Amino acid sequence: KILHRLLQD
Amino acid sequence: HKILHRLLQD
Amino acid sequence: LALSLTADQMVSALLDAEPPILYSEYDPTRPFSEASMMGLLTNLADRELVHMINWAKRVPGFVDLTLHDQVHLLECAWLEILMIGLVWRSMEHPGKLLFAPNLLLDRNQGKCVEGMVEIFDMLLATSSRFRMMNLQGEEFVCLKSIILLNSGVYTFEEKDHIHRVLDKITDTLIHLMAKAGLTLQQQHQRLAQLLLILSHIRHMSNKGMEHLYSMKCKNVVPLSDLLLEMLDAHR
Amino acid sequence: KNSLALSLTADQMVSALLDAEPPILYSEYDPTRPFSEASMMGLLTNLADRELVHMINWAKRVPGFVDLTLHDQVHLLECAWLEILMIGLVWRSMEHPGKLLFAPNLLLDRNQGKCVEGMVEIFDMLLATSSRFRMMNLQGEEFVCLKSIILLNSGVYTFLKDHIHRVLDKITDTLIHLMAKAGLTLQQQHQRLAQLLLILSHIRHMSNKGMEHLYSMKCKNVVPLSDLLLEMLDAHRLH
Ligand SMILES: C[C@]12CC[C@@H]3c4ccc(O)cc4CC[C@H]3[C@@H]1CCC2=O
Ligand SMILES: C[C@]12CC[C@@H]3c4ccc(O)cc4CC[C@H]3[C@@H]1CCC2=O
Repeated sequence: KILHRLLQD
Repeated sequence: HKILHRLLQD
Repeated sequence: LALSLTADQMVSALLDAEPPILYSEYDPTRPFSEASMMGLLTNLADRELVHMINWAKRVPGFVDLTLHDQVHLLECAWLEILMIGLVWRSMEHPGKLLFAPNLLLDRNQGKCVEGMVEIFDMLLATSSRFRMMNLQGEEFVCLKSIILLNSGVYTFEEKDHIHRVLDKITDTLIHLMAKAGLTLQQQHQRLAQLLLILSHIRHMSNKGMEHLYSMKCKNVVPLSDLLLEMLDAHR
Repeated sequence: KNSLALSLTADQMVSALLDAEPPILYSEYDPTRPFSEASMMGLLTNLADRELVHMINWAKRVPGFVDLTLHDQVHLLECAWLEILMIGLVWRSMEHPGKLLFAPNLLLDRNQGKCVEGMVEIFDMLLATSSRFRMMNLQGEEFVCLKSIILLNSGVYTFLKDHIHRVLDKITDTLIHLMAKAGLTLQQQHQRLAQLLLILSHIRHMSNKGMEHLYSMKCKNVVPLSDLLLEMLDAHRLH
């Protein structure tokens, strides 16, 4: 999940 | 002549 | 004369315009199939539909609008109105949808029809919300009227007249909340909380229309020509 | 077990929302060769993909959002992303009657919309929405509140919790405060709040139409879609 990654980067 | 329009007229 | 009614008699006229609760011609002796359950739903909707049209005639301000406008409003709102009606009266049957007094379908029975479980879940969620906030029938009849008047107004001036009567119902909503004992800020909060549920009802309606449209092409069940006029105005 | 969002004053809410605003981005739109269905979709989805990156940063700057668990945050964004893009667009297009300001270097009017069959009716609704904000004098302070409502609201009912409704109430409180400050009468305040909240229903509608159109473009191989966008669509499900 790219969104999940961007959400915690 | 939509049946809706005729139901609204009546 | 609609802009000059009092909150009280705005409420009064709406409670008195309410459609009857219809029954399903479901036979508790022969079990479900996708096609029988859907047939039962679209039959029920075709009938509620003709009542809705008369109810709309008795929403204040409606017959002030051109017949071409009245059609456009009913065409956009119709399923949304159907759905809030369903959610309202399913309100104190946790986990189920009272489609008709003799047709209350549990979340599981949503699976008989492919793709319906999803729309069911959103409907019961909303019903779980109304109950949570303990929605009142006087507020309900306002929401419903608001949907009728709001849903199609931006896709048309009498837009103003419509907004003018939409402000009246807003006024009515707050009157009902003040009289119920809410501080000012509890009033504006509750009002907002109710109006935000209309966006979700809009969402369910958008989803319900795509599913209705797929059941139609696949010819799994026959729709009355009234329901199809209604459908086909959406695409 | 708390949220520094629930004890923000009105002013502090407005301040923190205004500063969290994403930048306006430009289209890599090359005006030296014609518009085609593919190429317009290409420019739009490209712009949507990069706006997305900033939207996420912004959401983490909406008071009370980062207090949610990731899995909730994900669901909200997944659920609201297109509504947020849409309302941003409509805001930018306010004082440009008849046109959509996708980017300072990408003003498209309704007819350009026909370049992609199936699009013009969404342009039509987006423009209707722009006129309505315009003729009701929407303010930036109100805009950033509406935008934050769409975020927290659009996914809250498909969580099948009260902290999200607490923050939503505090935004309602902020909206009213702003109206009273602008000198609206008590009942003008509640009328205007309703008029703004009712427009969110129509933005939700546009989002659903926009989602179905984007899905169509995908299933007809008219344009590639960044894996990010592809995952946004997938959260939704179409036929
Ligand atoms: C229109 C519909 C059938 C009829 C349902 C119906 C029928 C009667 C009623 O009081 C409420 C509803 C709510 C949902 C409606 C379905 C969604 C998808 C579909 O095909
Ligand atoms: C998603 C979309 C392309 C990209 C558009 C877009 C792109 C950038 C932006 O700042 C706003 C919008 C609003 C609508 C979006 C379209 C609706 C249907 C479609 O295919």
